[PDB]
Amino acid sequence: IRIRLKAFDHRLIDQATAEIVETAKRTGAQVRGPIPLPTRKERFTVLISPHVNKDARDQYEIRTHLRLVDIVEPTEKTVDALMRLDLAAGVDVQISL
Amino acid sequence: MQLNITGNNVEITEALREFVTAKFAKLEQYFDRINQVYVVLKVEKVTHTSDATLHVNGGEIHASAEGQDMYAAIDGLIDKLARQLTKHKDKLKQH
Amino acid sequence: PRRRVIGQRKILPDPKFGSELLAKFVNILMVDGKKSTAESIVYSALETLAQRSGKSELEAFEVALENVRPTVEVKSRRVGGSTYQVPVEVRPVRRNALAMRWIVEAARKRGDKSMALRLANELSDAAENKGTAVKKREDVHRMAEANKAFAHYRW
Amino acid sequence: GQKVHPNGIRLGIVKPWNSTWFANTKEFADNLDSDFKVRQYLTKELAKASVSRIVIERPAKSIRVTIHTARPGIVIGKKGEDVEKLRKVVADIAGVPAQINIAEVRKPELDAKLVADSITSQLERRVMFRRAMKRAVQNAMRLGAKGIKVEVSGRLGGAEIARTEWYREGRVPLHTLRADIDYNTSEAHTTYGVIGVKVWIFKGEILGGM
Amino acid sequence: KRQKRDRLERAHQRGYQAGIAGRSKEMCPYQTLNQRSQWLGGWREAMADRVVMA
Amino acid sequence: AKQSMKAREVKRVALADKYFAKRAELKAIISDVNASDEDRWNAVLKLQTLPRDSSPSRQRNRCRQTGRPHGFLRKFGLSRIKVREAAMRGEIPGLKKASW
Amino acid sequence: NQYYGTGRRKSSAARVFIKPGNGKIVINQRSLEQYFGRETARMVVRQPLELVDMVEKLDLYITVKGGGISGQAGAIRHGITRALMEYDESLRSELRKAGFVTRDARQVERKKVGLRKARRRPQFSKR
Amino acid sequence: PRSLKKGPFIDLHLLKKVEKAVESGDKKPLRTWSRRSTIFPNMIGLTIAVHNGRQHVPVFVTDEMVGHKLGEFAPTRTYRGH
RNA sequence: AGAACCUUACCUGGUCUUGACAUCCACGGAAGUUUUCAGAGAUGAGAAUGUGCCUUCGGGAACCGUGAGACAGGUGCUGCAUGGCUGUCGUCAGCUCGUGUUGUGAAAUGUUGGGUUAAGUCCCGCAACGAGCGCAACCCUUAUCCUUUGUUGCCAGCGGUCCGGCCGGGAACUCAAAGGAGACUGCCAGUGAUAAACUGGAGGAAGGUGGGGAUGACGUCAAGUCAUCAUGGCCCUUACGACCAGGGCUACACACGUGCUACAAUGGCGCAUACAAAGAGAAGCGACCUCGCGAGAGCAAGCGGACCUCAUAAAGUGCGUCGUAGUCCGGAUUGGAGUCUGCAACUCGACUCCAUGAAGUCGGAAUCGCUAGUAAUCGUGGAUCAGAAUGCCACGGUGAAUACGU
Ligand SMILES: [Mg+2]
Ligand SMILES: [Mg+2]
Ligand SMILES: [Mg+2]
Ligand SMILES: [Mg+2]
Ligand SMILES: [Mg+2]
Ligand SMILES: [Mg+2]
Ligand SMILES: [Mg+2]
Ligand SMILES: [Mg+2]
Ligand SMILES: [Mg+2]
Ligand SMILES: [Mg+2]
Ligand SMILES: [Mg+2]
Ligand SMILES: [Mg+2]
Ligand SMILES: [Mg+2]
Ligand SMILES: [Mg+2]
Ligand SMILES: [Mg+2]
Ligand SMILES: [Mg+2]
Ligand SMILES: [Mg+2]
Ligand SMILES: [Mg+2]
Ligand SMILES: [Mg+2]
Ligand SMILES: [Mg+2]
Ligand SMILES: [Mg+2]
Ligand SMILES: [Mg+2]
Ligand SMILES: [Mg+2]
Ligand SMILES: [Mg+2]
Ligand SMILES: [Mg+2]
Ligand SMILES: [Mg+2]
Ligand SMILES: [Mg+2]
Ligand SMILES: [Mg+2]
Repeated sequence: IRIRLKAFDHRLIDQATAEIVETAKRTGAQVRGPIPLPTRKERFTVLISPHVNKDARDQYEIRTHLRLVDIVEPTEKTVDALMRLDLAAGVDVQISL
Repeated sequence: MQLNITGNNVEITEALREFVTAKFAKLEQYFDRINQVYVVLKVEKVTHTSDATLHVNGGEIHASAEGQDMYAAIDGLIDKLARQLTKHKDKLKQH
Repeated sequence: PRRRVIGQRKILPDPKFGSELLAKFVNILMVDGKKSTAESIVYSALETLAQRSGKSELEAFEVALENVRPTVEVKSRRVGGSTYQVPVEVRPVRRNALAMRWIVEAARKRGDKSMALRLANELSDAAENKGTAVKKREDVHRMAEANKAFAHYRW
Repeated sequence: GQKVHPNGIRLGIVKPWNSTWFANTKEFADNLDSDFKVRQYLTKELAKASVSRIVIERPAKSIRVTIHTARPGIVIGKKGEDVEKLRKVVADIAGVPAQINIAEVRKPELDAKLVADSITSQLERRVMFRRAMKRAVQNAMRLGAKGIKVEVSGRLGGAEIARTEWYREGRVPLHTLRADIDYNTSEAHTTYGVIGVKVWIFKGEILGGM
Repeated sequence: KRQKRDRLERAHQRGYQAGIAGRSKEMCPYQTLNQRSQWLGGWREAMADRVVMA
Repeated sequence: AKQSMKAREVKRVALADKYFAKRAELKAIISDVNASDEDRWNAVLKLQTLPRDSSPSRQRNRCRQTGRPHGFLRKFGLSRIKVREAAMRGEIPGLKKASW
Repeated sequence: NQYYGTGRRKSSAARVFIKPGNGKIVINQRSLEQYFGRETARMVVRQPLELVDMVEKLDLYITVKGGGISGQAGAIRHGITRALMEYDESLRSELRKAGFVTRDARQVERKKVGLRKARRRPQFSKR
Repeated sequence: PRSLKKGPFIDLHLLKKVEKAVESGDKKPLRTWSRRSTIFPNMIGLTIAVHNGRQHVPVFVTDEMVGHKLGEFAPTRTYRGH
């Protein structure tokens, strides 16, 4: 089983990882290493004056962070627990068999 | 001397155009090498105003004047540029 | 500028003849960042310089260079209503830069077919005191000689 | 000249966001319009509850909304009659099951947004603008602000010409990024038109991103 | 642009220029005796040259 | 934006996604080379009949706060102005000033 | 017992392995003279060897990814000078004096708002 | 121009009211805002007064006018000179 | 940050009047759904079908239609009544306050003086003593190294191979991203007021603010915006409000500004062949296959993506040709023939093929940009967006010139 973790904060994500790679160890299973992935950086430019003045801008950004964790030898026990976990708000997870 | 007229809150009729052109024709005697020049006329509430900017041979001269009419505004303006143009000339013909 | 520019650059020497001098000469001919194109044009000229003088390349291209380097240039200085042309020594490195520039400038202003031909011919003519390049130096030198009286002003 | 929004600049460095969820483009614009509405509603009808901040999270097909106040009693009610009402009529517009919490603001005088309105209220009651401004800077420093600045601007005392006046005392270093400075504004609606108010409160410098 | 020019040389040429233009010694802006020596040094060299100029 | 202008956008959305299928399939035959000349010719008359405001190209993204028609951003559904205003409060998760 | 460097210039990265031998070179499963048309490139690649005359006393093996020609060529040189002063902690000082040991750093400047490029700014004629 | 496969475009309203012209022979001019519509062969012989923005203007259709689009015969700007 | 319609605020003509957009009240009718006709359409008149969910025996809850009037509505006016936001001098090194002292007083001192610095930077003096807003530092990025983790990324040593990281393996290396290490005038000479600093040297990936960004003092210009929004006042209310079709914003004797492409041989054309970065995609990015000279069409894998797709970088390089011509330079203009988006491309789209083949031979007076991975030059992506970049915002490739000096 693979779970991909994704979020806007980096401290926040490096929690959920540690949380999951604690349970996986708990409910007897081998977890194949939290491996980080390229972080997408959507960028935006906007006129900051409400009229005229083209050369006056802000440059905004959203950094998305991706993490991947595997499940080597999925115990029957684990599959329920790693499914049943209330996980920090503002974090998307995608467990997929 | 190539001219250009604007109106910011003023309709440029064909006195105010004809008038302004004649008044500006003098300035060349103060300095022969005037190039393109832009004029702007304003009316804000009660204040009549007239500014122009003059591209000259190695410079940029600007002034603005306020009248109770626009004619009196432009009359004032021409006296301001005259003095600046003479100052310019004299710090080139500086021997 | 008002302060001193710190940090001079590093010209790599030529791939062939391994000279920083010739490497500069390429840059000067180079256009729009096309260093390879210029690298070709230069060598093909020296070929055709070598193939007639029969006097090496890094030693022939030199002889052109000596016929054309100036030793005294004029600086302009506004005095009263007038402008004083005044003679000054030329720095060694500068007179290299000028020679190499005048050679290139003279080349381009010709009717020959290739660029390589123009350069070659010009370098050859240079070696026998002939082309526009060498004409220019002569003229420079004439002017500094004329208004020698203003040699020692510091103003 | 113009000045950067002191909250905005310090967002990652030393401040939090007010809304903290994650979404893909598909539902990103939709969570924004949803949030807007809930704030638009809450602030409207908690007007008189002294509310500082409405931080609002979307955990997993849901929404918990945790709304800072210096009068929690009035928000809660008689063992939570009003709170559940709010809950009922948020889930209404959030489009999902909602739950609500009540954070406690201990020192309302050291809260940029609270003090900002405090003034805006006084000004609405034809109070002298210098008195309002002067009072605030006292209160703040009295309770351990390391600094405080309040600006007010518009047609002060109904004057035919508009101007801008401000007092500071203590440190308010806007260029220092780790400096926790709390900033917020409030428009006041006198009969002469809008008087804008702005407030900066320095609480000291921080040594850790957290 | 990256680093300030020699202070002594500059001081010597400032001296020269006040010299030729005919200001008095005792306009010298330096009390740092080191720079001062450069300034006057220029100013006196310049006094020679003025003579043979018109 | 004038209340009216905000409104038209609702009239226009509603239709667009009610006749959505009718248009699609009624278009689908038009572009079918291998179909009855009788059919396709009918269709051309039939599409032009059902109402204009029911076309998706007829609508205009307006800020869903102020109604502005210009300087829209899809990611937020807001104008450049309101995006900035909200950005600075921290009402847009993640978003923040950027340097590189 | 093979000695290794990484090496970077502009956007290039060059992982290199040297071994004692007669003076072979491979870049990305290819020979020097093949991979690099330009002459400059070649000069640059071997000039650390040409310095400490091991031109034909060691046999090199390379791969590069990213950048253009003068980037890769440059990145390789750095790669060698790293390995070549690791096989021999001795040579450093000589290598260093040639200025091969430093990693260049010069990157392309970003485009900025209001400008046509990094520093080129749109015309306005006082004409 | 319109793809060949999609056939020639005419607004229906106008398409209809040049059956009654051609079947139930009339001899009146027809009003129309249908500047889109291309001229079909049926339209040969019938004046039809197409809108230009402020006024309708008569276009006595002919063989030569076939395929072109009505509005291609109702100029919409006035200019004499300067 | 993208006017065919829409947008749209304008013009012409056709309509509407408690109104297109709300709350309140009475009355009627579930809401929907499917049709014909007239009309440019708005709209008007018909026709079919339908009778729902808690309702405790009155139905309330929908959501629709008519009626009354408290009202809604206005991109109408004033940016010289305002808030908010923004340009500008200027990322210039300034601008001030408390107490003390001096002066009848406006004021002054501090903030001057000697040095120093990018810097009111720092030091030493001194009727000043202190403090604050700025300066610098804290933030992001880039340059080197180390730890942890290793798939969708990686292949040094092995073994196998359909020779394709392709396979078993490997966790080295490149790279991905969390956490750390590092640069401080710290170390060494010489100068210097036993200072502050300066100039040079060492090591080091980097040296003196390493490079680039973010960050804009008190104020100035009744600068800009009542058409983003809000808002004092004033004005309109069967019309300055509302709906619709067509047109207009794309008009052309002309003047000015910003760009693109050229005028050729450091080049045009044909064949052959190398090396990037950054970014986008959900009902979207759309391969492979078939069709077509081509724009494209049909069919339909994979991919919410370090995996799939956009999507083959170009200049470069080799071989050939053209031979200095208004040319095998240029590609404007125009005819013919198409494709695609879209109710719809006449006014007014982008692109394709065939034909056409203009001005232009390097630009008067004037005038602009740029000091290094910069200028110059070459390609790539994105936002807006049904379709509509030579603009804007980003990304790499190649890669100079010259600074004596004031
Ligand atoms: Mg992506
Ligand atoms: Mg007079
Ligand atoms: Mg700003
Ligand atoms: Mg409104
Ligand atoms: Mg549209
Ligand atoms: Mg611009
Ligand atoms: Mg570039
Ligand atoms: Mg229109
Ligand atoms: Mg009308
Ligand atoms: Mg103003
Ligand atoms: Mg105005
Ligand atoms: Mg006294
Ligand atoms: Mg001062
Ligand atoms: Mg003072
Ligand atoms: Mg003083
Ligand atoms: Mg001083
Ligand atoms: Mg200071
Ligand atoms: Mg050093
Ligand atoms: Mg700073
Ligand atoms: Mg004004
Ligand atoms: Mg219309
Ligand atoms: Mg226009
Ligand atoms: Mg160009
Ligand atoms: Mg051609
Ligand atoms: Mg796109
Ligand atoms: Mg084919
Ligand atoms: Mg500079
Ligand atoms: Mg380009």
